[PDB]
Amino acid sequence: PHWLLGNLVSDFVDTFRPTARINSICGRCSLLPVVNSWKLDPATLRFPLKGLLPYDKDLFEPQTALLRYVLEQPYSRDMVCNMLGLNKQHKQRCPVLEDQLVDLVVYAMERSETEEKFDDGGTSQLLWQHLSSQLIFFVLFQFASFPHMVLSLHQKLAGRGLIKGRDHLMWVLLQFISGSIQKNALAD
Amino acid sequence: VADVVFVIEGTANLGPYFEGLRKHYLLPAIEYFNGGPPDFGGDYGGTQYSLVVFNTVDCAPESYVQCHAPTSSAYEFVTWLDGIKFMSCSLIAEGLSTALQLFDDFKKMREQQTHRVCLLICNSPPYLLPAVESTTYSGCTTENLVQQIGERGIHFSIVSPRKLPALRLLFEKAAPPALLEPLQPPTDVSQD
Amino acid sequence: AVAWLVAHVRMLGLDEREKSLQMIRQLAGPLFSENTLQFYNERVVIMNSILERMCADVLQQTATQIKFPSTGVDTMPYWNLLPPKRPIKEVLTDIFAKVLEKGWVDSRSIHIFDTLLHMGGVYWFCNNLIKELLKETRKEHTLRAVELLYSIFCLDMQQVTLVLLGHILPGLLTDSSKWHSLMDPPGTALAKLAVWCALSSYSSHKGQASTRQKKRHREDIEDYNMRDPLNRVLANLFLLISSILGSRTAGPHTQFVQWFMEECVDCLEQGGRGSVLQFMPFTTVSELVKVSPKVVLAITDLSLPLGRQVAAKAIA
Amino acid sequence: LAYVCEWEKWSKSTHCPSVPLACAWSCRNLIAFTMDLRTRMIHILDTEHPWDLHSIPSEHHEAITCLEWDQSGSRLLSADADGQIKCWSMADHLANSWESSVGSLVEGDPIVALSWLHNGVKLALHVEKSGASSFGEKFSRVKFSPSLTLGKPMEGWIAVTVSGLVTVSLLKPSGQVLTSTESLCRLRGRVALADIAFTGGGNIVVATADGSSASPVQFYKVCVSVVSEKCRIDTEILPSLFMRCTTDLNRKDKFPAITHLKFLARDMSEQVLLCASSIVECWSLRKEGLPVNNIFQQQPTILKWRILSATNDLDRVSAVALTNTDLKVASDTQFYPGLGLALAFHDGSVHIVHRLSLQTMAVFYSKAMQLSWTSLALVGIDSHGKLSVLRLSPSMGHPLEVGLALRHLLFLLEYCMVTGYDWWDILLHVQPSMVQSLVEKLHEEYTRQTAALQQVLSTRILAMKASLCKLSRVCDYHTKLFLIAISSTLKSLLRPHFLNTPDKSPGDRLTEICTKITDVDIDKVMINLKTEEFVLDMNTLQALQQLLQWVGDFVLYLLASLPNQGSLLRPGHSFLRDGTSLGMLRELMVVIRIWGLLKPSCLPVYTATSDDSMSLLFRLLTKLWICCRDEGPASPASDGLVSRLQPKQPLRLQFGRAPTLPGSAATLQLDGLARAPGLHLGACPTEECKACTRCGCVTMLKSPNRTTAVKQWEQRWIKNCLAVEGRGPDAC
Repeated sequence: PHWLLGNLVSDFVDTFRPTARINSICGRCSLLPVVNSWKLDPATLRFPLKGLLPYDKDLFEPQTALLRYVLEQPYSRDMVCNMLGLNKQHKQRCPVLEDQLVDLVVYAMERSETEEKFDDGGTSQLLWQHLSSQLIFFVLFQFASFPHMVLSLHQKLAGRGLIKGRDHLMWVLLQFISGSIQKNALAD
Repeated sequence: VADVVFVIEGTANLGPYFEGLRKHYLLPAIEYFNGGPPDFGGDYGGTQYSLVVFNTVDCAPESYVQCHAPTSSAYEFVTWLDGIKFMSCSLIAEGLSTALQLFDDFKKMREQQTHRVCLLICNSPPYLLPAVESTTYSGCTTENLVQQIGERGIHFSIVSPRKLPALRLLFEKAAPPALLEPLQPPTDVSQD
Repeated sequence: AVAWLVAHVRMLGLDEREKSLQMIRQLAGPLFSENTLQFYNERVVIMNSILERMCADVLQQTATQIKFPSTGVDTMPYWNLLPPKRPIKEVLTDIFAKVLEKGWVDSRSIHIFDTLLHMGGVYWFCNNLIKELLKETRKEHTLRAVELLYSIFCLDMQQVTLVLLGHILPGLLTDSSKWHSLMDPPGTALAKLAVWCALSSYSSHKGQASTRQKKRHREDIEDYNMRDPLNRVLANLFLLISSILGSRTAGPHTQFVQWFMEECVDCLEQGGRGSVLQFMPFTTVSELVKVSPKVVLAITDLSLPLGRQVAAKAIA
Repeated sequence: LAYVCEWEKWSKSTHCPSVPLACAWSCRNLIAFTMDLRTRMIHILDTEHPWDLHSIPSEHHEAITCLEWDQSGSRLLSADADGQIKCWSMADHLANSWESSVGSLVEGDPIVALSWLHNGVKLALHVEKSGASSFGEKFSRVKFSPSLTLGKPMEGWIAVTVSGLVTVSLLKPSGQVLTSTESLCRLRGRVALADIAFTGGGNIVVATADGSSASPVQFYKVCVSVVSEKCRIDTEILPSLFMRCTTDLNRKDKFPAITHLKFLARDMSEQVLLCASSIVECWSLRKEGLPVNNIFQQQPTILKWRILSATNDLDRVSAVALTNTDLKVASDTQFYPGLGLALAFHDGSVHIVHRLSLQTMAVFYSKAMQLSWTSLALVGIDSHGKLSVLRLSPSMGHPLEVGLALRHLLFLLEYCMVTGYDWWDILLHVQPSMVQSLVEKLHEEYTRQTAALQQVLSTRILAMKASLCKLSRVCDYHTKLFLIAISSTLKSLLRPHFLNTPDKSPGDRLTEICTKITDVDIDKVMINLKTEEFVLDMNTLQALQQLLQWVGDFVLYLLASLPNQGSLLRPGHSFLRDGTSLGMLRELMVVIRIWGLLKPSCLPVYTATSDDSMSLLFRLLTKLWICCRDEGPASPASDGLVSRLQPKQPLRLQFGRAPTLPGSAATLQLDGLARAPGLHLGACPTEECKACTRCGCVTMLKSPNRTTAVKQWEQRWIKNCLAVEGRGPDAC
């Protein structure tokens, strides 16, 4: 705020913050019980509604953790389409979701690159394949600025994550290019 | 395969003329090795090559090399051909020796025995006393060329500009013929 | 054995014969084979093992692991704990971020901060501190941050605080680029921190720490009664305050020094002694009152005729 | 006492406590002058014309360390390492233009600036003395593994995190690519060190932690060349050591703060008592086996450091260790700064004295500094506040040895010539009386014992001649050398610049034989040799009106000034009795004549009767040529006939030159401002109308050249011009 202005506005926001604190709800842990007008539904990377002065950015930063948790579970396509999407065929706008999906794919690759689940010690590969399938079925805005995938790969290249993930990376890329072969062109 | 390499040194000698030389001989030849200037796939396919263009020794007290071109994917090469600065003797002996050493380490490392081929063009008249000063090689420009020709039958041809200086005669000291026979008013042939 | 293993670590480390010697020493060799007339070797072996373990850490890390001669419950938890293949740009993202939302000094990370401090330099230390501090843009969190910072800044109060002040306050008042920062109430919090550490340092202080007693050999003239480093720094900062009180440009810094003078009010305080031989504090307090009774009373040390002047001036 | 500046409006900056300083360049323009006026930007200033001090804004805080590597204008920009090395190459060396080739060391503050390309050439001066070695064995270079080669020597800005405590990674050498990696570096460490890049092998090593307080030195034998787009920096633990000085039961407070090294990583250790204290030290790496005995009746190779020299002194700041010579040579009679070591005294004068002696040298009785160069002329940046530089006497020792002195001077000048570095032995050389003998002996030795490198060192040796004769009196031969150089360059460029049609022999080779032709009637020999194959293109009519006027006005000035030996100057303006140059200019005139026959817009006399003067001009110049080729006459009927001056005399010729620093013997002090008095397209107009690019030798031409097709000249002069260290720019 204005330099030549006093700390009056600061102390006013201070004495007003307990109001919004009393009006706060929770830490937004997790809300994904449904399997199908609704709770926990943000419009554009922002859940809060009131224009008050709440506490620190813990509720100002988008709830990336929530979408992160819900995306890994199958059948979430309809859920995320209802909670964030609208007119999937008449409202193509390519929202900020590209960063979310890039981070999810990076996490998936890292979990796959990390000893390959102790050399196929468990069934993490199954969850990885399911998440990849969901992302491929959600190929409507994925190649919005397609170089996003290259940027995510460059970011995952740190720490030399090409030990064992490479096979899974090629596999998920094959899945995606098969789901979008006749649709897009080779230019992208 | 078609593993050919291109080396030029006439940058300091002729800057503007280099553009026409490129657009008349190298740019059409570049389409023989590429489906079109965009990017494009580039990897260890054997067909990769180098790109060596430097200057003479007179205006160079602290700098001789700034090259970086492992593969260039047959695109970055022609990309930086146009985007290069410019600047008597030519000191092409040093560049020739470096290219020779590079071809040697390629043949010793990139084997498959591999029918190495190369072309070299330099509009500037070369003459210098030092030869390598960096490796076992030691001699002169004449010694360098007779070494590059006689000791090993490295396929090399020289399509010089229409102007001819007093160097072609002395450049016939190599037992393998320089093969300046492809002198035809028709345009650049793809592969004679 | 440990001393010579360290000495051989100070060598080329290509032989590692002392490594095998230490390994044999940690082995089960003395398993009551000979006629050990001790009757207490059991506890003696435990003391020897823990003593071997506490030192030679460089050998215990750079070489193969020992055969576990400790047989205890939990070794020393306090250690390096610094991620090797990561930069230093994590002290705020791993400690300062958490402790801000936390309610204490995170005793675990205290040792880490000690290592970072006695490892790097106080200058960039306090620089990144105030940088992270200038991020809340809300009075309550800035206050909490500065409160907890004053606490974590302890164990090196006097010299670290002197250097911190004499670097950041001139480093902010010198130009207008840094005036951008002090405009925020974080500036007032920083002023409070400054006066607090100054008043604590001026008073009697023992300051006996591990990484301080062995690291208390430096040299500084500050390019600025008696000739004391702390007193010299105090006079320097007072002179810089008086200079910043100058005219021809004033957006943030007059308010900053106003907050400074206000927070300077404190019982049993003795700062700004203002020696009466050739010193500026007289005209400094005159101009400060010429900007309510705090400085008018502070300058009134002993009702000397010097103080009578500033008294008459404050009377107006 | 001389060559010292001051700043009127600036003062001691009472607000800021202090700041460390550092700057050095092994090439031309060796002054950078880190400072803070009254967070401040970085400055750049040259050794000549130091009035026009320049600076440029930085992009970080406190500007803590910068050090270039080669003649290519560059820096480091440490303290979070933003804005790394780059080139300038635009019009001059007065604009940074830091490219995006920077490595973002997040929250760092290193003090390392190193990783040069290769080792310095070796000098067997004491043995060879350049008698008849022809610079072969007198100045050679041992084979050295290039740092990070890939048959091409690459280069990076690898350093050590001073503020950090682990390692440096993520090198992006000259490719603008990311190429991300990671290093461990012994998994532990705490550093307040200074780095030593070049060691014996082609590798890097470094070790220092805190100072004399403890004794840790984490020597890291590292290698980076492993595979494309990756690095595997090793952490080999070399034998650690320290300064035994702390063994004194008297005191232990030493705590060094410099610990500088040199490019020879075996023969120095700059640990020194640096309390409020002074005690220099020096160690070695004398390898020796251990006396394995006393264990019984009767790889042993190990390394244990040895002490070399140490004593108690009184000094605070060091300057530099040693572009020095080689060791293992009994250089007793040698007094030049071979491995010369300097060190600054806190109290005024500087007592620079080499290692292992420490006794004394010439001091000439009446913050941070560094060694400018081999020439003993330091910089006055001592701990005295915001003070400007200063000069010192380059006297190499107490006694005098004129013969040996001039010998050393010629040796170092020949070294500078063969290495192609900058020269500032101005203050070192004796008065210009001997210089004449020196320069003639030098030219004789160069021409005789070239043996054939003369064909590539002619320009260098002529620039050397010009530079040395500039300061003195003999300015006539100076301007003569300038004009000779420029016309020779022009002619040598124009000769093979003909896009003619092929013939029995080469066009240039056929044109060279014009020397073997009659004296008069050019009209015959011109067609007798060749006339058709001389045209290159229709758009060539830009040289006659712009540059061809130069040679015409030049030969006319030579003609008119010939029969005036009665002037109060034996050579007058110039004499040019070489003969060969005259034939060269005659060839130039015949080729411009055939050009005029090919196109009527040639370079005329510009005065009167412009539309057959060229004929009589050619005749007269050929007359003088024949009358002066083989030890001919000089400035009698020839003089009488050339004494006729037709209405064609032009004037106002450039005669390009620049001022200098005539500090003869006692004192010449200059300020920072208000300096105290002491092509052919103009280059000296009345009003300014362009960027007005400046130059040192003769040029003083436009920066973009404002033309369309003269790009040949511009291209040939893109880089530094003839000795163009003073190739600067100036507004207004």
